[PDB]
Amino acid sequence: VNPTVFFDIAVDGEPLGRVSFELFADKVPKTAENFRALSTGEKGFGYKGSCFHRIIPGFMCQGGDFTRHNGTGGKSIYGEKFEDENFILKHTGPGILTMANAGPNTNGSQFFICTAKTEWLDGKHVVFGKVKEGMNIVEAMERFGSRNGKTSKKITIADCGQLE
Repeated sequence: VNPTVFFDIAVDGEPLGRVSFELFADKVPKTAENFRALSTGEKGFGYKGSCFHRIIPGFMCQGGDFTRHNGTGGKSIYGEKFEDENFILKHTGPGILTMANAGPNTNGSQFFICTAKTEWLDGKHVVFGKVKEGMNIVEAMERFGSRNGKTSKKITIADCGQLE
């Protein structure tokens, strides 16, 4: 059975709730493992305390830059940006988790939670998971975004980890 991980989301320090995600380890094991391990913190670094630095309504919430917190950072557990594993899965609707990148084969630790069907990403971003519970929280987050992705409040991952 695919692994499930969670983020506890806070806004300006106040709890919003828990979002959980299924990671598609059966289709993209390398990409799923990277996100999984960054969520547990088992390698000694990861997503806990990091923020969503760009939110674009009708498109996505972007996070994962736990090193510079502004989209210029992030790193994978593999010690280098890593290759696009495959494009088996498509961007079929809201709740899809897909990798952010700076072009082919530049995956690090940044990701999008898609808040719509984002078919314009197909074949360029690796889909590796989906929201399981907590979609209404993602909808609430989207409301703090604006043009170009500027957020009006600090949205953070207060805690994160792996469920049974």
